[PDB]
Amino acid sequence: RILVAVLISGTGSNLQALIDSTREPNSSAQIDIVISNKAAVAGLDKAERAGIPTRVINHKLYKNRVEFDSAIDLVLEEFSIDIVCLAGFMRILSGPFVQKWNGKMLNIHPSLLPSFKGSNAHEQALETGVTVTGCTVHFVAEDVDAGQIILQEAVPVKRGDTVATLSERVKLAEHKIFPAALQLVASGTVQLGENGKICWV
Repeated sequence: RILVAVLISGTGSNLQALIDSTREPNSSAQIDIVISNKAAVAGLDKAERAGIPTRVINHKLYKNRVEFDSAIDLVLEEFSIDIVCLAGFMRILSGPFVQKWNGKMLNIHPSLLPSFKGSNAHEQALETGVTVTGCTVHFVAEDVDAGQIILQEAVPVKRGDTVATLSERVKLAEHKIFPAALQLVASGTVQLGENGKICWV
């Protein structure tokens, strides 16, 4: 069974969906550690109540990106981790850290990439006026524009929607495709070919 780590910054609703799925009898993965860059958030309570240990690593206490990322990597090695999942982690990782984990780190984004990159995707979609939006799960690459896509799900926009109502609807889709993608990669069904392109068995 593959050992996994989940990194967060807030509430932890996606984290909970991942915990519940890896608990199922037929799962190929197991979550052994949860890390947050912010103290006292709700996501930490969720991890402790499921019997998973936690660690808080504050970016404000370091001199730069590389030193912060190195502190995180030390912990991943301590727990012999194989795969990393970014679930609401609001930081940009340095080049070398991304190189070391190439093909072994997944991220969730609230839009149908390549549309609406960056922060506040829902607000962007409403300003633009699309009638269809969605969510994406992808591998992380040295440039936030070429990460290979694994799975996507389209979500409709209703006239009259507010940022709060659209966010709620897209979140329900996120809880579906993130757990499904972790299982595809953990079982070897989906891999990143050495030609830099996605590959299915």
